[PDB]
Amino acid sequence: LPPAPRYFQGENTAGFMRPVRFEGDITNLEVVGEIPKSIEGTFYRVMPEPHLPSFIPNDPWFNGDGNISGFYFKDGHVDLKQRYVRTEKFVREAEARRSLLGKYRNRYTDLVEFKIRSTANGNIVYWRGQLLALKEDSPPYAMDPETLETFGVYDFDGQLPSLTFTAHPKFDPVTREMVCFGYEAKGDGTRDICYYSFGPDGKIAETVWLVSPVCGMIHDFAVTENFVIFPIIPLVCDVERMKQGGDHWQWDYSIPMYIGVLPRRGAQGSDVKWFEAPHGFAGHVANAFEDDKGHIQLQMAYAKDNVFFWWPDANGKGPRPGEVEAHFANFVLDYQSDKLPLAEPTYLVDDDMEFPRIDDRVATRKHKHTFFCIFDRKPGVTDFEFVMPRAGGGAPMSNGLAHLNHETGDIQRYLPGPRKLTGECIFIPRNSEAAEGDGYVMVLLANYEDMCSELAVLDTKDLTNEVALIKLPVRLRPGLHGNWVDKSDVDGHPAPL
Amino acid sequence: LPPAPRYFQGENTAGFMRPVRFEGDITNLEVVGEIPKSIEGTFYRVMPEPHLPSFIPNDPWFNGDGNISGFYFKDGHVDLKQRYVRTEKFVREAEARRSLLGKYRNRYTDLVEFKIRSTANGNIVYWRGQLLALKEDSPPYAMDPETLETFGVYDFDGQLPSLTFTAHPKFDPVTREMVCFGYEAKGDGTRDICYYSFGPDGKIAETVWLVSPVCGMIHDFAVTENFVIFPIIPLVCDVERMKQGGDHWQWDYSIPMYIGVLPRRGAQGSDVKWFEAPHGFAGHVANAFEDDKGHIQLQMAYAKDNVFFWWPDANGKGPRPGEVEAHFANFVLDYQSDKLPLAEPTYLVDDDMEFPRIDDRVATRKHKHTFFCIFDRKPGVTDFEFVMPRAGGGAPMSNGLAHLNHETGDIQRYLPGPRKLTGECIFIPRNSEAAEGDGYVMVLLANYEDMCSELAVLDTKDLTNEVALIKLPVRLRPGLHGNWVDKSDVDGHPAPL
Ligand SMILES: [Cl-]
Ligand SMILES: [Cl-]
Ligand SMILES: [Cl-]
Ligand SMILES: [Cl-]
Ligand SMILES: [Cl-]
Ligand SMILES: [Cl-]
Ligand SMILES: [Fe+2]
Ligand SMILES: [Fe+2]
Repeated sequence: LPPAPRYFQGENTAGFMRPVRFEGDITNLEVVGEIPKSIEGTFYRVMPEPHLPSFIPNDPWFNGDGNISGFYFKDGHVDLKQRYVRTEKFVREAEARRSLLGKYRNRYTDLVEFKIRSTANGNIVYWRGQLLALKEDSPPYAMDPETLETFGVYDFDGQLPSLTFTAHPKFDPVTREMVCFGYEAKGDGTRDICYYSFGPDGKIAETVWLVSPVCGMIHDFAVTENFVIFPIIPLVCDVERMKQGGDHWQWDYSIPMYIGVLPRRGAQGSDVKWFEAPHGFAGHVANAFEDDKGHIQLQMAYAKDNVFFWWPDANGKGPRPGEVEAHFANFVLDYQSDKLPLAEPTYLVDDDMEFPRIDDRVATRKHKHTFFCIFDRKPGVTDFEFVMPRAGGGAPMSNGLAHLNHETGDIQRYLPGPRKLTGECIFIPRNSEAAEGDGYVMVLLANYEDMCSELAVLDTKDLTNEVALIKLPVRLRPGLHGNWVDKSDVDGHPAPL
Repeated sequence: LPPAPRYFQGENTAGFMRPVRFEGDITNLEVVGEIPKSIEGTFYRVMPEPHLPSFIPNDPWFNGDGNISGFYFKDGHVDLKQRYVRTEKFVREAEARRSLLGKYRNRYTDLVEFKIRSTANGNIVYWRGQLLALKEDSPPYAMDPETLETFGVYDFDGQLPSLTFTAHPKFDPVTREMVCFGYEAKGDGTRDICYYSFGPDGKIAETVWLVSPVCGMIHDFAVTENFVIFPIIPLVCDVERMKQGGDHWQWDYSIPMYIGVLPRRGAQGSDVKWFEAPHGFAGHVANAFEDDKGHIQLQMAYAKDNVFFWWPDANGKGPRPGEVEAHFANFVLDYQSDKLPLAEPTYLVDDDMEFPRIDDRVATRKHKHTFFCIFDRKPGVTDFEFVMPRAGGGAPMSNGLAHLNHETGDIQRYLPGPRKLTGECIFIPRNSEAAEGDGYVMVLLANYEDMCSELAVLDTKDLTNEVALIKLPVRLRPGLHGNWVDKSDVDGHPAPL
């Protein structure tokens, strides 16, 4: 077989990106300042973290084994529990004590035949007493919220109609439904999208099969009262390329950013309208809602070139690292309209941004608060001379959070410091009676001075000030998505406003 | 109550001495070089590591909660398992989420009444299918060698005659006995020493009660074929001082270094002879044996002043940090002699040394190989300018290992590098047929450049060369004693030569 390296090599596993690969507990974490005693619940986050050195050189960040962190908060005390998802990949590679799964989303490069290729490293969400560890090429993996034990691959009591489950399901605060989909829903290179939803009782509600114009990456989607929206990243899959050992994804400069709109209830596949936004990269969705006119307001990160530059076009054409900026875009869509081309979006701020969060109590409805990561290149904000040599590569950089008030237009910016970078933030309602976007923000910091991770707790009253700084004595590798599960929420999700 | 700090403060918990307090697993550790495939067994080590910040300012290193590391070796692969001993202290402080036990060995400063005050941080040894986590003020805590689960306080099936069990029991390679003792054997300030042994079947053999001339610290002891030897450190205990909030230990410049010799079998308390070595500090025993003349050769680290300077005499008189050197001393004792004063010892090498190990296959018999820690102050060996600001305080420093051949007088010195310090080494016989001191040496390194720990594997054929360097992505806080449990040894201890 291809030889298995016995230590990590390359930029993707250097400095702060070096895997730690620890599982277990650190209770009673060190705290500078004071954690508000009223905060009770768990911050779950997932990071890609290769358990074994890959036989694939410069294996992308997105292909690392999912490791779940839980920060358990009560009476101003916090404990860390950390455990890898027991994917088929993790278990078989652990047994063999060497890497067996090959290139990102290319089964033809695997050293053994996998049934499930999930790294379960995309997202970690709460649904009906379980954690779901999500990866958009696979079904979810169900886990115990208390122990982080893996129960196994989850098929919703045999109801799961799709081979694939999105990393970005939406939770309706009114209906208590989990609104889902999968792309490549019938296997590698298929244009089949399965749109499906589950009621709070766990019974499947919607199941609509539709066809994508191209086999494009649909990473995120949006849900309104009456519509579901599928923005397609112009990364396109050719299974014949994959069979020769090629990349799953290849940029296509010749296609628009397709935005499919489907009626949310009682629709057929043919009811989908594929609107055509100006060519660009579909980033993460903040939220979507229908205004008084009944028009969809789609608010999402949007770039004008390939953010995933490591997957260029057929002739290897694409941007360089740190060249492409994503901006907080508003797209207006009308399902009634027969005009497929969409106008350029309006931009809500000028910041290079990503990883937008709202108060999920107004998810699928009009929101007036967004929290998002920013990358400010303004001199001095990040000491690049100090950070970059310690940073490694393969992961996006954010050197602050921003809070946008959509009513007033006021922006607050949290800057952790010149030698610190942030992950995706979570929002915690102050209590069940709290106004929209009123409460606490938590965000994991990479401290490049200490080569340690920190968990910052902010009050939305003043986002510039750390109320508490939780000091971890180890590195948590830069990760992807995380979620708050409040103790006062019986189904793990907050009550509607 | 005295307020509980929510983060660690002071030199004893700064830099590399900052508690990590992690429990769990890191499997398939990164390896530079090659671990010999024939090595099969576990390296167990214990470190003091406070689980919660103390309410006692500048709490000594020796008062930290015992955390057990296990390095499990097979076919050139190694896994780390890490778990705290579930002492009464650990469990009750974990329940309270704050420190409750007060000053080192002073129950009158405790915020609650403890039955057992053990931190189980002294040593971790194998006996009859269990680990024993040792602390000289308490009985052992029994643990699972595989899972590091704590079974609880161990009383040897109700046979334990003493309130105290030494951190330095001796394993006779011929008789397969565990030879033990406890000082302060009837509680705080008592001059009672209980000498006791267990046969390989777990039945108690010897139990002799004797009286110490003073209530002095007997940290280590020595066992020969026919004698047991108790060197007393001139640190003396006054319970009346303790009741006023004073130190358990206070140096006494007016007494010799007492060395008690007792017949190993069938003795009474009154059979002990208290010989009087020149005033000095009794360091760790390498080994003792009877020569052809029947005289005891006692080989141990020996200093001329108080190594534990933080416990000075009644008027606060004592040395400064890094001032006192310990030297590899040979004391000659004759149980038959009526002359109590002993001559100054002969010195086997000139090195400032401690933590001596032998091939334990010749324990209690003539040995011709010793491995020990050294601290070379020769300029350039340690980059003090770089290390000291990152080092913290409270723990002894060693910047190399030495192998002494007692026959030839040849010394090999392992220097890990200018920005690395060592812990206590272990010796592993190459195989069951290997000559004395022939095989492998392992030692945990503190790497002050990476602020990470490393486990170095050396061949005794050439101690200057690292055969393998196991790269931990976390710090293991400087610790005390560790032991090898070879897979080929059913009772966990090597066969006699
Ligand atoms: Cl890798
Ligand atoms: Cl599991
Ligand atoms: Cl992160
Ligand atoms: Cl402390
Ligand atoms: Cl336990
Ligand atoms: Cl150590
Ligand atoms: Fe995502
Ligand atoms: Fe010791």
